[PDB]
Amino acid sequence: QNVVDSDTISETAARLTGIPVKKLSESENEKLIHMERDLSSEVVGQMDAIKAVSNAVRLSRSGLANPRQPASFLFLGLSGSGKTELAKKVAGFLFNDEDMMIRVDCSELSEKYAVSKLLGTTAGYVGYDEGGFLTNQLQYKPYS
Amino acid sequence: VLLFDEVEKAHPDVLTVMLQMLDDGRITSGQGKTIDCSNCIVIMTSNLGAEFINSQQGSKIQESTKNLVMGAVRQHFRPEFLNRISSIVIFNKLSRKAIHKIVDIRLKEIEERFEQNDKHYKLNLTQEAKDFLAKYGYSDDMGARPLNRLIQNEILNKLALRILKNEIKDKETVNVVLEECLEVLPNHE
Ligand SMILES: Nc1ncnc2c1ncn2[C@@H]1O[C@H](COP(=O)(O)OP(=O)(O)OP(O)(O)=S)[C@@H](O)[C@H]1O
Repeated sequence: QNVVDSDTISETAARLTGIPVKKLSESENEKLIHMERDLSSEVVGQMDAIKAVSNAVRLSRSGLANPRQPASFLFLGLSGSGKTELAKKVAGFLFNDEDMMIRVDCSELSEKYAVSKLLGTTAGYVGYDEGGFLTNQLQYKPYS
Repeated sequence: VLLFDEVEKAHPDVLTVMLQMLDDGRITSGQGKTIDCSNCIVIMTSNLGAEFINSQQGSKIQESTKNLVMGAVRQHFRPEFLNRISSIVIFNKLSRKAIHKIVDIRLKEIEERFEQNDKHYKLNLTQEAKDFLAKYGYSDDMGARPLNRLIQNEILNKLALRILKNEIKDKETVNVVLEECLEVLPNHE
């Protein structure tokens, strides 16, 4: 036997670090197709959004998407239209669990605290435990 | 149970924060810890509808008045806030009949505040005082509140003096004045 660039290393790294796109999965039906269907099954209307996400996500497959840019969306629209429900359903698909989404409490922001609660502070300041919402999660969840 | 007294005065910025609290309970601490308070009850209060409750359109608030109040609410809070409210409730105007029932209750509370048995009413005048108080407190402009003032000003202030003057040991009585006053039981004893 041997170490295969793809089937062994790409997959090994993914098992170690996460990153589903490097698992070079055998099916974009049971990963992308079902995504559109199931997101559509639960989120009615906003089909346009579902496809926008699914396609942005599609581009990350095999690492095709830009190495320096997260899939990124801005959801505008009528409240009650699923602006955050879709996001949960996306996590619901991605991690097979809606609760794996990292919610960032942007509702509470002031330029004097707004960054610090996400990224924490430097030495010499009361409490280090940096990273409340972003650093502490992203360090452990590369494709959250 | 959380209670936010006079939410209309809260700056919209904090209400923005309340949006998390009010949906999924994901209110988080300053340090990034999630509280998870979905098991709680949240009650907020305001006076935004006062301009329409003051329309005096019935006891049970009538239609139109309720809608104008909703208008005031919509013109005050952002829709996203209002959308996270399980129920928006408009209180009723406290009618004379309500006032009579209220008087019964408030008088009972006075007895419940009586830590010692030298502060005790038999009261009497359960129709006369009840009627007096009910008429005098029947003012839309203050809801049930002036009753607290009526009781204090017509009954308790006088009681305080009677106590200071040792004109009462226990089991007090209110008498009708053409106004109200108290019975002298012992007299400077
Ligand atoms: N298209 C939809 N299909 C099925 N259920 C929906 C849909 N849109 C909304 N809902 C339901 O209504 C709510 C939508 O939630 P949200 O996406 O937060 O609404 P919202 O627009 O995010 O509210 P904000 O203030 O903009 S986050 C969810 O609790 C869903 O149950």
